[PDB]
Amino acid sequence: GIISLLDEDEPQLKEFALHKLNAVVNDFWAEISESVDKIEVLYEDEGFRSRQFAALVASKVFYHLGAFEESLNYALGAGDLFNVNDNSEYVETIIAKCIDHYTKQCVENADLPEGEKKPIDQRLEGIVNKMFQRCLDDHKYKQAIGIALETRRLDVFEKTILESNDVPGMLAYSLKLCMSLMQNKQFRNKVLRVLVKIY
Amino acid sequence: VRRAAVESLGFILFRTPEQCPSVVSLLSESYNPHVRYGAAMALGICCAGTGNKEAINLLEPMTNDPVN
Amino acid sequence: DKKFHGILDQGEGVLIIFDEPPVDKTYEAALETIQNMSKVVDSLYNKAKKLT
Amino acid sequence: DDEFEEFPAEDWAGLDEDEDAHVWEDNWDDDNVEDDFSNQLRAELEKHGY
Amino acid sequence: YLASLIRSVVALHNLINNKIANRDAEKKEG
Amino acid sequence: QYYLSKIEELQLIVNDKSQNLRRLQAQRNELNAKVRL
Amino acid sequence: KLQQELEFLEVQEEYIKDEQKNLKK
Amino acid sequence: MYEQLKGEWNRKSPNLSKCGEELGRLKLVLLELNFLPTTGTKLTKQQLILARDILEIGAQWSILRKDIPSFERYMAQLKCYYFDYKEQLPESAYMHQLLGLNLLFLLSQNRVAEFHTELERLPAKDIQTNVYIKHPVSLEQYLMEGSYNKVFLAKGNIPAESYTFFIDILLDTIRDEIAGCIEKAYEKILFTEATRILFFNTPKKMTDYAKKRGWVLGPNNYYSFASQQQKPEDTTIPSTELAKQVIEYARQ
Amino acid sequence: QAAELFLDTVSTFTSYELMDYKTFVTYTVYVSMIALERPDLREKVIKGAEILEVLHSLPAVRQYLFSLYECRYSVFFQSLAVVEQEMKKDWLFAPHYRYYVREMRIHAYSQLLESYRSLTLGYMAEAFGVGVEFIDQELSRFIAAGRLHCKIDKVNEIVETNRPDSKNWQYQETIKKGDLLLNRVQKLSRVINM
Amino acid sequence: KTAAAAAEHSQRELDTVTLEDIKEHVKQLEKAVSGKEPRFVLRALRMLPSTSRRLNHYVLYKAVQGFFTSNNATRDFLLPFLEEPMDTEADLQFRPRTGKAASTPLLPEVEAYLQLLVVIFMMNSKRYKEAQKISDDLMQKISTQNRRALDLVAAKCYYYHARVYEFLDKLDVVRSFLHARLRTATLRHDADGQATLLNLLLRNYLHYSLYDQAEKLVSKSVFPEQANNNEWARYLYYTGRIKAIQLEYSEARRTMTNALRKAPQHTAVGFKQTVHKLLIVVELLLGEIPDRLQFRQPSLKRSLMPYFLLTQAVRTGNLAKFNQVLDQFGEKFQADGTYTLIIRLRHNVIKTGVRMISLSYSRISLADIAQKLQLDSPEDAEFIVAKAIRDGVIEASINHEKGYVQSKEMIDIYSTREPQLAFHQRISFCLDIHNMSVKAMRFP
Repeated sequence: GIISLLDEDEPQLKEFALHKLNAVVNDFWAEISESVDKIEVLYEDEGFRSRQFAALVASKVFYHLGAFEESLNYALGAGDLFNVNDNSEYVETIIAKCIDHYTKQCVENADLPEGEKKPIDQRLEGIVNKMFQRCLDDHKYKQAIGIALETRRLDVFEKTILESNDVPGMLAYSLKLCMSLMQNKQFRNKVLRVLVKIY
Repeated sequence: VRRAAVESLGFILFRTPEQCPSVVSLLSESYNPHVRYGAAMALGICCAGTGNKEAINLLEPMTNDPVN
Repeated sequence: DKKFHGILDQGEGVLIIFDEPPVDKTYEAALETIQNMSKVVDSLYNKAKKLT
Repeated sequence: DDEFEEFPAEDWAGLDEDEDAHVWEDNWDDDNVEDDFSNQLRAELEKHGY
Repeated sequence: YLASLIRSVVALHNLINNKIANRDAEKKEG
Repeated sequence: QYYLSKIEELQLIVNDKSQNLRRLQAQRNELNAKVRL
Repeated sequence: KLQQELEFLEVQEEYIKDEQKNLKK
Repeated sequence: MYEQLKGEWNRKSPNLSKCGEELGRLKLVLLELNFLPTTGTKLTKQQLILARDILEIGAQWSILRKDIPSFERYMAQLKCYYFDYKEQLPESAYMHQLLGLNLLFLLSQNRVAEFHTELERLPAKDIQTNVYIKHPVSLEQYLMEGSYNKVFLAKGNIPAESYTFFIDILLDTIRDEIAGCIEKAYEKILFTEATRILFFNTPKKMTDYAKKRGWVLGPNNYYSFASQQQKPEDTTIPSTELAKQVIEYARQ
Repeated sequence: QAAELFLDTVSTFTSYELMDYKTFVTYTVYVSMIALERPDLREKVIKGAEILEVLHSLPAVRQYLFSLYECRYSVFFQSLAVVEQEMKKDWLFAPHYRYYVREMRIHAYSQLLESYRSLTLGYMAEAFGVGVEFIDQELSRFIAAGRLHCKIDKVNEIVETNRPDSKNWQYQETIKKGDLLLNRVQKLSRVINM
Repeated sequence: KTAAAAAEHSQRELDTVTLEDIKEHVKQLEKAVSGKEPRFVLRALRMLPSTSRRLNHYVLYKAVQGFFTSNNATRDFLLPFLEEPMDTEADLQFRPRTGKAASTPLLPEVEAYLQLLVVIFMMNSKRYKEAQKISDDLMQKISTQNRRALDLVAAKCYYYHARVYEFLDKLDVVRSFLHARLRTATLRHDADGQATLLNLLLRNYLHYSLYDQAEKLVSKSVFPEQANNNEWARYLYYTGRIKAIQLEYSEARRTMTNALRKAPQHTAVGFKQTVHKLLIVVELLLGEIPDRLQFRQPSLKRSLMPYFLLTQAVRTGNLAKFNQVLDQFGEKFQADGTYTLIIRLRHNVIKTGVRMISLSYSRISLADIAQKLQLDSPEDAEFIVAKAIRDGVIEASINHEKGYVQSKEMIDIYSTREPQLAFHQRISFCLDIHNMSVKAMRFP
């Protein structure tokens, strides 16, 4: 097993063993699914200069395992390597899960905004901002506003109408969404305040 | 409470006139004639000027129910 | 001929006489029910309707 | 409808005879080989002397 | 053996009858 | 629209389960009406 | 549009499934 | 790059200073490009050759030094490097013997799935020839069928690569197994019974047996303790499973 | 089934079809002997007046039939070997190794060791022929076959039977049938959902 | 010439009948697209292999040129790849799409079907490169189009794709495709596609004997219960085989009997042969006496006659006879992959005989058991009974005086309750049946 090459106390050997994991991820699953202990050892060995990409291949290990949320958390702790590539199906899965998490956290911290909020992670917020920002800048505003409303940010509709207003009927589209679809006033207040302030 | 609760549902559910007949498939046929009356009145209320085409079809059997 | 209730233990040179409880006919009746309620039905029905 | 020939379908190449061609139900003991019982009892009688 | 199994068998009979009816309906509707 | 598809599949599951759920209630109500008759 | 439409429809249908199931007992 | 391939490892390498040379070998030659592709590049084929040579050298060093972590690491590296079977390269020689030693010690670790799956990788390598690799197979076969002392005498020789320490580690596994088999439902265990017939004629093994497990020595005899009881049954887990059934068909 | 529909002593012809009425009776006796051991067989076949008459006609046939009925194994085994030899000379020899003598002695040994607990091998051998080793090997072979619910204490040469109580044996039968019908319902669960 | 002309006209008429079968398939997809119903799709896929055994290059080109009234990449691919015969006197009125039908773009479902039908036809013709190209085009098109109903098709499409690649020996290379489509199916909740891909992967690991990786993947991959019956049977059989290799014996017998029962009784002749051999070998190793009624299998007489002799040898305890018969007819055992297990049974025959004789006897002498099973050694007999008791297969114990073994006892608290405890899943079966009914009582 290649796990020994990571088990050696040689950082260069560890790095050599862990380069091509992100390339054999597609083909080899069982050997990587069983090696969770080794990648945990590498993650704990934070004195080695490949902690970030070790967390990345840990997220790959949890991709094998099926724990997309745990892989999201590991690539989160990695930080900047969460967004290595912006176009893949596993990327879409993890960003959808993270958007759901951000939506839930924003809803609860807006329903109880008087302090004591669940800590909005800097890493999670950064990747979230990057993702819906690129989804706004892809220049498809028939779906940019939809993915924004799914993201559930208080300022996101204001951002969408302040940026390039492609299909300027999007104003009326979001108007009818807030008039008919969004009606639960408790978390609707963000969309409602943006809507009143613009219209 | 049974007749009241089966009649005063169309006030809330007229936002879903398509779901007016779906939530009464047991109420309009229930062994309680007051429950059936409530279901009928509930569809009638929730569909004010709507050609639902389904509420009418489900209410047609109740137009000749043995209970007055 | 079941006219007696015992077992001849020749090694000990005796016969152990036992009082047999006959109220346990529920056991045999239940077995008969199992047999004539399952065999006559499952095989016939689900071999006639092999395709479903 | 397919016969699933993908699994190795080694049909039995004898095509010579059915050993139990009738409805006889065999048992694991029924197919042991011996000189039946009559000869064995005769040998028993002989070794006992009669 | 004779209540749980009997309930399971009668439920199985009902289900397989319903499945036969549904399959025949789906095949012969058109 | 893919999470929309997943929610639609969940709604389909709920509808399929509710079909016989409503039918059983209606037929048991019919049985109770029959015994009252 | 269809996103929240299906969300609300699923909420109502999942609710009514349980409510009508409550009558089985 | 390609330095002292077996310069001091063929005749005798008993010093600990060779660990540093091996580490430098790993840094320089073992990390040249890779071991994965092996498409062409006969240079990388020779790189695989030197990798498997240094792996067997490390295996011998580890089995002679009795370091479980290093030995297991070398075993896993050997397995991962051999995962690339290239038939055109000269097989055997290092293959059958090392695989036999590795599988034998893995059975001492109590793993049979890997043993049998490697046996299936090896259709005729294990049965037709290569006593080198069927020696562990024969040992396991006897130790599963009918033999303890016969297994010991069979273990007395290793044809694979000598290195008669896998037999001692299997002897440790079988002292554990025998201790379990006599902690089993046996009726009584005399002191001479434990000492003479099986193995371990009055060694420190005897004190280990007398002090570690139960069955306190009576008069020259160990006896079974309280393990079978009438158990007047409170019968509470039947009630719990009955309640589980009750709730199961109390709904839907 | 053969017995249940074959005890009927209403022949289409006085001596025809099965070569005779005597041959008909011999078939009846063989079939009944395969059939059961000794319940109210006295009131089923022994009470048969025509049966007693035809056993008077055939003394050796009457001999082994009465030997089985009386449970006298000393003559029973010799007569049973004679019966097997006779069945050899008969085209109806289908149970060549199953139900000539082995099944009949399975019934006989069940009858014998039942109402017994520990009958010594050496004495059951002379009460059942000769050759203590022959009876020991026969008992071992039949226990391996499955019947003869008992075990053998070889170090003391004893036959310790294990007859379940009515409850115990019937319990065992119910769990066997539960196994068979769980197999059946699992097959039916395969039938559904496909 | 009359007989040859009549035969050619009859075979052309059957070719037209097969073309009408394909036209019926096209109408079935038109109805399936109209009604959003994949069950009638499943019916079409079920009925295709029944007529698959007799097709003709000319009638396939007829169907291609008829259905592709509008120019399309499928027709452009089939034009060079499909090699129709020379000029034929029989022609049909090819005008299925006119006006709006020709204007509308081709259906992705029927495109996947034409691709899969071309690959099955190429394999029927015993062609490899064109089949692999058509299958690659199929997987490419299915990946590009993201409709829900397509992945249900994609299950069997990927199945037969990897079956073709197995003949191509690309069964190693197709693993990347299998895993990529596994990730797509994980994204799209395609349980049937997942089942197909794991079945193909397991057959790959079987053909390379990659059993350690196979078990490491099976122990972590959750398999859908509601999958297709055939895919379930194949997966369960492969799991049973790998457990048998892993010595998982009770689980192996459970899985193999379950797979035999799940397989269709009228079909799967090779699967049936394999499961008979598996049950024979594994249950003989267990000492679980093989089912005698299985010997009445009309398709397994010659294969089970040496298996019958193996059963007899297992019961008896002899060695030389079955070693001779293995040397005679053991090559098929090697082909089936049980010959290592065959020798394992050859040397565990004594274990099985010891279990049976221990069940037979109460207090049997160690000398007697050694004589019975050809040990000829009191110490070896003692070791064997020790090994049996430590394995826990039997209750025979050791008393170093003479070899005492305990007997049984009357029924205790749990001895009447273990059947109900192990059998009260009857209501669990009832509840899953009722839930399936609830799912399958659609009124319209």
